[PDB]
Amino acid sequence: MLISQRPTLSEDVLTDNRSQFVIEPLEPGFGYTLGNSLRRTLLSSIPGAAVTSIRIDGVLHEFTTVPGVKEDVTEIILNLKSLVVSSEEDEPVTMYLRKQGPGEVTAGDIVPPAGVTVHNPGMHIATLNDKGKLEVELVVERGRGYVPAVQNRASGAEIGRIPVDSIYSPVLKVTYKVDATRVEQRTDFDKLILDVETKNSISPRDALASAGKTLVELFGLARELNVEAEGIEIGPS
Amino acid sequence: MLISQRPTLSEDVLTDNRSQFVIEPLEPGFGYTLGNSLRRTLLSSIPGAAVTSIRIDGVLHEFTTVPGVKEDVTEIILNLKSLVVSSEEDEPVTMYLRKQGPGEVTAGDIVPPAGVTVHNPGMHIATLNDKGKLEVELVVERGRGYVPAVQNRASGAEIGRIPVDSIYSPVLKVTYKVDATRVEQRTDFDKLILDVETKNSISPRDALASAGKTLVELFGLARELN
Amino acid sequence: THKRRLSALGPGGLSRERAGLEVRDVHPSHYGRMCPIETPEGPNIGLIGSLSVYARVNPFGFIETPYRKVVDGVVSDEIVYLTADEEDRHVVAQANSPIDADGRFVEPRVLVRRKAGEVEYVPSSEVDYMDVSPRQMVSVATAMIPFLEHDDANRALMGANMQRQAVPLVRSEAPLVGTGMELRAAIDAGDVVVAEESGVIEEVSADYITVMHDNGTRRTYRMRKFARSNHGTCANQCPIVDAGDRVEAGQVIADGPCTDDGEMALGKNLLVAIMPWEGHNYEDAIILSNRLVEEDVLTSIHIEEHEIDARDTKLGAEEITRDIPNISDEVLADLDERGIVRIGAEVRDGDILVGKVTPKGETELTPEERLLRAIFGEKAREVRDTSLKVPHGESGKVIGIRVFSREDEDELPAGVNELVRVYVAQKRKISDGDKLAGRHGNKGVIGKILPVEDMPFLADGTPVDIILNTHGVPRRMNIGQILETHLGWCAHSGWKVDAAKGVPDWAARLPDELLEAQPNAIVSTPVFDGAQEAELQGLLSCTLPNRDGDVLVDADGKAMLFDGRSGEPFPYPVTVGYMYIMKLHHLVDDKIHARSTGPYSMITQQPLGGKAQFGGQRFGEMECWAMQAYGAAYTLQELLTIKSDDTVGRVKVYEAIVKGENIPEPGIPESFKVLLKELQSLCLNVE
Amino acid sequence: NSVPGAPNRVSFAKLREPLEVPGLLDV
Amino acid sequence: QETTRVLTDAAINCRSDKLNGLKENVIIGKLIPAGTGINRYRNIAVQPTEEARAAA
Amino acid sequence: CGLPKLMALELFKPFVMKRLVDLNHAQNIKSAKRMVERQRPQVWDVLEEVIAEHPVLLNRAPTLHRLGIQAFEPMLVEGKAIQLHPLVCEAFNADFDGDQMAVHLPLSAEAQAEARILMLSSNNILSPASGRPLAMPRLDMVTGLYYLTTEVPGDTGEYQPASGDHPETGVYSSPAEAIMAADRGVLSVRAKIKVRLTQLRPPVEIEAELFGHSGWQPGDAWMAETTLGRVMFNELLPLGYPFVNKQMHKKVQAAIINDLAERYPMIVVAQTVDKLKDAGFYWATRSGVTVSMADVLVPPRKKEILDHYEERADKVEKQFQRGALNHDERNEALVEIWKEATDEVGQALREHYPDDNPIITIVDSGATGNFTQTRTLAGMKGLVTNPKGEFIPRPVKSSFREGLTVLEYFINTHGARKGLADTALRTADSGYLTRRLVDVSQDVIVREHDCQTERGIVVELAERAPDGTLIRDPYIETSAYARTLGTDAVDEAGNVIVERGQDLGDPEIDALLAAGITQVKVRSVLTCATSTGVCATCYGRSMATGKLVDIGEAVGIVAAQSIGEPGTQLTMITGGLPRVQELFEARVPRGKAPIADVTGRVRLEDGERFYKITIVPDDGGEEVVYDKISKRQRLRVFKRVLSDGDHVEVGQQLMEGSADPHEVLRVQGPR
Amino acid sequence: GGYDTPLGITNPPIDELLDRVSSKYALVIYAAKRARQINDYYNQLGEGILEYVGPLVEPGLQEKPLSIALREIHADLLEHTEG
Ligand SMILES: [Mg+2]
Ligand SMILES: [Zn+2]
Repeated sequence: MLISQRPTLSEDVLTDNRSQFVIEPLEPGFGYTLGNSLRRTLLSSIPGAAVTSIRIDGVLHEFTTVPGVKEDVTEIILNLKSLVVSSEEDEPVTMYLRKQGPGEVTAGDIVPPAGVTVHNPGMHIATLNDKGKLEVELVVERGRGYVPAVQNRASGAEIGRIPVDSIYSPVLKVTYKVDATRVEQRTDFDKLILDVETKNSISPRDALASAGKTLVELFGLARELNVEAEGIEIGPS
Repeated sequence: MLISQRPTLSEDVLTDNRSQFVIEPLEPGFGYTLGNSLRRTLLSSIPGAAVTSIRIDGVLHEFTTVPGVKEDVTEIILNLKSLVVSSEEDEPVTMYLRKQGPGEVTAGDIVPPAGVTVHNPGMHIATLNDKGKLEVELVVERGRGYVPAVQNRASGAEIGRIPVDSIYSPVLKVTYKVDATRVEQRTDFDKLILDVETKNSISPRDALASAGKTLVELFGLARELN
Repeated sequence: THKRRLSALGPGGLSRERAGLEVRDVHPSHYGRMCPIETPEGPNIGLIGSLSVYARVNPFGFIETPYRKVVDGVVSDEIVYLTADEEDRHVVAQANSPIDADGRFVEPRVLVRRKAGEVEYVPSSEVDYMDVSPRQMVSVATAMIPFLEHDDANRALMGANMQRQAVPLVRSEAPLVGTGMELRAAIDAGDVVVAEESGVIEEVSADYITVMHDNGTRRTYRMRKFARSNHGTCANQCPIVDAGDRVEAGQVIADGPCTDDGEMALGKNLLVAIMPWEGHNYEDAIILSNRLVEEDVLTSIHIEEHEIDARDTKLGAEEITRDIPNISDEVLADLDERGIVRIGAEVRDGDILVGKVTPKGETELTPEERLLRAIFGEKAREVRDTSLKVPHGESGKVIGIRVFSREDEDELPAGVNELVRVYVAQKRKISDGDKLAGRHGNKGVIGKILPVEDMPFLADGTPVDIILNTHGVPRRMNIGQILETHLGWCAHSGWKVDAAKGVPDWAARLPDELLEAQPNAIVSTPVFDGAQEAELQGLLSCTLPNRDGDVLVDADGKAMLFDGRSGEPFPYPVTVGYMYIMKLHHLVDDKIHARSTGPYSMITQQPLGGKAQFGGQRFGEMECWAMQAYGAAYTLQELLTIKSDDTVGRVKVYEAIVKGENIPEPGIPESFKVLLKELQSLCLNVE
Repeated sequence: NSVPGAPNRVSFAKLREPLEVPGLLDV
Repeated sequence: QETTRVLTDAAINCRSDKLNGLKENVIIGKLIPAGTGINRYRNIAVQPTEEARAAA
Repeated sequence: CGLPKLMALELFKPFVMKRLVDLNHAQNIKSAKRMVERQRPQVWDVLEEVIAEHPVLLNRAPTLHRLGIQAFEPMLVEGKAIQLHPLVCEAFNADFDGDQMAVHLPLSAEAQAEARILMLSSNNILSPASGRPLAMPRLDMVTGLYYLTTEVPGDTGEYQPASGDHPETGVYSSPAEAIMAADRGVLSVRAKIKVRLTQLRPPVEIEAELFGHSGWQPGDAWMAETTLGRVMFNELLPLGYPFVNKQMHKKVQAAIINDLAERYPMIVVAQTVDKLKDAGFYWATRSGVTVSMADVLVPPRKKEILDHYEERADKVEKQFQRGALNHDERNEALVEIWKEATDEVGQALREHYPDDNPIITIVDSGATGNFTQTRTLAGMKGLVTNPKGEFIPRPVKSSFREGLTVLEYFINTHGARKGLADTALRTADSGYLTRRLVDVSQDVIVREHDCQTERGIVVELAERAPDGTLIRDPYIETSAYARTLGTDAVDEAGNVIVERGQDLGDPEIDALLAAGITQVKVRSVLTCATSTGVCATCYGRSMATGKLVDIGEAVGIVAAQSIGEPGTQLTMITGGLPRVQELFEARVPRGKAPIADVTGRVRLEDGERFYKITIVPDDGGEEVVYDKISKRQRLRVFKRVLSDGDHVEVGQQLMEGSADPHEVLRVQGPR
Repeated sequence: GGYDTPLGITNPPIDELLDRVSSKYALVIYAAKRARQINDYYNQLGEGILEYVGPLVEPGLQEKPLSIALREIHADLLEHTEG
């Protein structure tokens, strides 16, 4: 068959990592068969690294107290989950963060080992009051989607280690809705409007193409059942 | 931690015209959306063939009776709107139905041309007595979806031609269910089990292949074009 | 139910505006004679009613009602027909009273109805009459509602009044759950061909059935095919017997418009969910599936009749011929050589049906038109052109042409040479704006027709057909539409009450052969003696599996639906079932009207009214108060002068719109200058 | 009931009735 | 209300009208004296400011 | 609003007939007319050009108030039904069970300006009668937002903290992380969590202690212990609006839209109301509100309640059959017993139901309906009226879920038909009253800005207590809100707290109540001093716009429509719509109660089986004598009760009933 | 302040238009008279030149002159005097 039109993906660029896409005109109703899949594969299928578990010295009995700093542990934890970091060792690689004296600790005080990198060195984490040295140990690893707090099944090797939630997705918030453009000449077509916000590791344009690749490699499992079957063809550029 | 292994598709054949497909392993929360994106393309955009318009010898319109038969013409329209016929060429071809004498005009009396075929010789169309003669030709076209009866005024046909609604869709019923394992040490996956049943025109794996082809054609537009 | 109607207005009776509140109410003597439920809804409540089922009219004109007389506490069978006078002299028991096998009441005290209408509780020796049945107080149309006693009386009134407005579909499937009044309201209404004497079917065809009786002679029944009803609907009539069958006297031999196998079938059985879905079924609107358009579930046939007549005028005679004054040769393609169209020609809005041309005598042309005739060389053609064209907004095929002529001795009135009628068929689908309704007074127009892919489907992949709203169920007090939603699921799939160790406690008072039932079985709940609330809960716990072992509906009656549009399941279960819905005769194609400029009236030059003419919508008094309260002076002045009455402003506005200029200032309305003349003709010096 | 070619439609009626429905067009 | 007995004692008194309510301006086809129909609102003169007529 | 393309092609015929000759599609006007009447395929591309930004008036009969005519812009929709917006249906009082509406086309430039500015649908949100928002969410949107913003204790992924061996595990870095968690199976939307919001403005109590001097929230972080659903609700509300954190009833949403209409501009409220309807439909379809017969729970002890009250009724009937009490007395005793039985089974049904039942969530969220109908669904129908109007002493003890019997249904039909006949006659009577009210008051229009009178009425405005500082009067928002001061308010030597000429909104009323003054002289239209019509400052704030009234508003017609519109919901010495008809026609009532003419002492005398009342003054003078007052008219309580040995005021009422306005005008003057 | 981008009929917003006039009736007559001036320009332009000036803002392709009038009012390009 033949589509007798052509959809076009045309990006409209908002703020630096908040682009908005439109796809028009799709024959009815194809906004919903591809928009929900595009949102889910944007959210749960792009690889990336994040922090899994941290340990702070001298924190065992009361998990909301750090001696010397302002924030309790339930704030230093969620100041570390929003730490964008890309890694290359597909295995847990640890980092350290040690700082003495009064002053405001940022994310650039961390020492990255070989391979990992922190994409925002100007992110404040704690404010050391006076003469209190903070010593944190982080664990960075790769994955996808958001996988919650995996429990400490080491059971004795990790005394004060606490596990945190993992935001592995480079994208953060994707929403979609469809419309009904040109009901008479184009005869009641659709218009899918994506709205993808990323963290600053990759662009929202590069994060749309990776999910397109993982989806065209996913419906090709069904297309490789009978190659010369007749479906709707689009046409070249 | 990423499971670096690709999902594989496997197939169980239950009867001749329905089957199940197991796709595993997927990401947690991705079974339902994948199964629904396959169902919504299967149930709407699989091309097939159906009869577009018929013409009987003694009648002028749709709202009359043929002398000798038991059903009126609109009942023969509603009985012909359930034929399953798989064509092979682009042009509208014609098939014929000639019967004379008492008996039961079924769908196994249609003589088709070269390229097309009828897939149910047990469908009942009409019933005749000794004074009845049924002589009717049918026009078999190729398309997809569902399109209502193209008007006679919006065509060049004469008084005799009767436009019939067309349902070009071979698939009958599509469903799924997932097996969300999700063990509590965060090695989770899904397992999608599609269930496709078609109307004897195409096999289920020939119905899934065209849906996969349509989705590969469309989701490639969101690739490095932009 | 247009017969058996008892109307109070008319000649010699009371009026519609001079009628008080006393005659409209239900007197307590209406029990068994007039139905309290069925009555019209407008300004006629109480003035029009209908007879009961068992009522009967006295030789004097009073209304009788049967009763079973009971002697010494023992109910006999001597059925007496009482009138309303001597009903009060005795006392009358209740029909659902525990008679124990001889006539004796089980309990020593019976419910009873006393003289003034009081509802006493009297011991079982003063009782001297009993009702012959329940549902005795109720009419013919009201007795076809399953689960009547769970609906409020306003909604039961609307359900009885919306059953006589349904259209005849092209397939007419019998109801899956009904009362016992379907089979008797079809063979007595007369729209079903009934075999007269017991014979054996010799020859059947779609026009005629010749049966051969046991004693010699035959009989041929002629079916009426595609006859026009009084209201435009179809009157198709098909046989249901084959060419070798043995029939008996009284047996139904051919179905009618709304019948299936001899019993009434006004609508179809449709899978219904009671979830509110995305605001398309918002405040009584109904959304459908696209399966009902693809498979012609709610398709009807409508037949219109157009009539023209060639008369003798004062200047000659009007002639019906193909020779029409100045017109194209393209608009004469379907007309034959003698005027009228060909049978089978598809017409549309504006096409000529009967070519009729009337002599005009004389008028003199403008100089511009007389120049335009001399350039192209065309004659004056003094005869007019008054053809018969189809009205605005209609189309369809042409079934039949009936032509009466003076030259063939037909009976026509004085000075009518020819009279031709043309019938136009039209196969209407279902569309958004059409009005569907259930049996229980629920109704509502179609607001959306979803494709079959995005529609909440079950675990089988079977999508639902309609989606009704939740918020219309509890506040209208017609939850019987839930109960037939439940039983309609059971009758779809069939039950099997497993009495392998004993009959269970809920089914102790069920009859036999309801302990199990094959799928798609038709059941019947009578009106005031039907399925109890404690037996639907029993039949819902055995609801036999579809194709695989898979119970789709649990004991509560609710199912787990997927989402057709997003894919993931709905988080809570949803009541599904099979409801019987009917397509009412309030279609969109008969209601839509528009007017730019049409015919104007005679004395005052305001536009006409109604869709038969063109007609404009009336901008009355309260709309003027609303526009004055807004402060919009100019829109009010435009609606009241240059759109109705300003006779030189009307064509000036049209010229200014076409040439693209500004709308001029309004003048004086030509309905005000009529008032000055009718005041000066009353001898009043209005200056 | 008492109509020869009727479809067999089962009833939930717990009572029996002595008098059947009359000839509805006798008014 | 009571069109006969109002019309017959308006005529004896030779009573005149001035058309100041918004029920008689509705009848005679004039502009009602409320909203955009009063003088201070419908006698607005509109002209381009000069800078703009100036800049055009 | 959608429009059918056939109706819009026939409606806009000269405009398309001009535009397809400006474009070279037809030679002249005659071929253009033929091309339109034949519906050639080129004209649908021209109709979308000539239809854009050309508003149409939509109207639905009957046009009760002035909001029954509203202008919309059109957009071509396939089909033959007008697509109405689901929020204006409250203003039209339209339901979608087969109603029809009329479409008018304004032609000139003045009428197009009046449709675009004066009568647009998104310029009229509030009502001119009361000021409440009429385009507020309703039946489905209310239960959608109620399922969204409620809080379920013990839900999935709650705020745990059980620290000592593992951390809290209820915190979230942002609402984006909470949405990603809820896309897995870990979080419910109605579960209490602790998000960290960086884009929503905190409430005044939290922003005061967190920032204080400048508590702005475009980018500053604060932790909030809420649900996820209240965050997804508050993202719909505007950026500067404080965080709410409440369960959205209908009264809460009325308060929110009223505050948005007071403080924010008119184009913000319309977009906010649209976002609220979108989220309301999307969560009403996920709310899981279905009706089955397994959800209609019967009370498990209905039988013993009905047995106990049946025993009491049996004792009353035995006393009647013995001969102790007569006919009407046993009628009244049965009525009292079964009323108590009805209310007791109502309490049992109310306490039996779970709080998340689908039948009880629709009532409790204020979506639709009330409780009494639910009490007639499961439970007891109660007493049923007569055709006469009295009560049947039987009563109906079945419910509409158990099903009624034959006799109870036949009894119920009496009231069920009398109500329908009364509804028809009542909506016949109300239009006559609206017509007379429009006709008497059409020349009351606003004429100038200020007449500078100093007369004014006084307002009751929150009477003392018993010690007790000052509790509010219940009806302040209808008598004291949206007025203007005639005098400067002054506290106890104080200062001028609220000066002359202010709008008397909410903060001024709260300041007057804090200052301890319980009476305010208010400028009004009864004391306006212009020649023809009223003035702007004497009238006050127009309730529809929210600001001062303009100088051309026909406020008499708005005042007549505001009284004439809700007259259909007035069921009923008289109490219903005949009482309003009696007051506005200034007739003498049938239950005419005498009033005093002067202060003094009342001699109450009985006599020849009616009454006698003679008031003797304290000045003194000629006594006042009222002879014949029938025994059905009982005397009148204020202060024991009236009888003899009594001091009378000037215009004190002497019997109960209704004092005629002519006597109180003659005695106590116009004020 | 900051609301959204308005679409269709409601652009320019009626709140930022009522900062220019006294009440909403003067806006009606203001926009009506300005649209009648633009419509008188578009006709006496297909003949000799005349004095009715406008539009002062660059219009769209097919823009009704009432919306052009409202965009001229919103950008403070006209003046008016009440009678
Ligand atoms: Mg309605
Ligand atoms: Zn004043």
